[PDB]
Amino acid sequence: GDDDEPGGKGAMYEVTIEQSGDFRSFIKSVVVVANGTQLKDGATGESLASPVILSDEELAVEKVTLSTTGKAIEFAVSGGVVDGEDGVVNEPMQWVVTVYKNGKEIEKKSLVFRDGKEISTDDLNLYYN
Repeated sequence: GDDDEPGGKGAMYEVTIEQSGDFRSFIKSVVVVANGTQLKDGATGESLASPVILSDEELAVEKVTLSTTGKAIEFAVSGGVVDGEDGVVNEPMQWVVTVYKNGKEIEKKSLVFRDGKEISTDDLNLYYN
């Protein structure tokens, strides 16, 4: 008589992505979903079954403000890309990537290049379960 289930407990989050400049010119993959509860679309607050992982085809949107209805289980935040045919590019991209927890700001990343600035990096990977 010592009766508990001590494992894991999923948690609320919100995430907020911003693309503008030349963004629909680079092949990337929006993970945002939950592996338990539904997701909620920043456009109208429609609510959506699970999981749903996007791809380059589904990346033609500027900015998006997604949040969980109940509790997530698995989530990730990875900016990574792939080299899809030619594309040339010229003008910059700005990526602003903020992840929030249940009531606070924990992860906050901004990308902006245009071939002509020395920085030792170009990408991010993060995982939350």
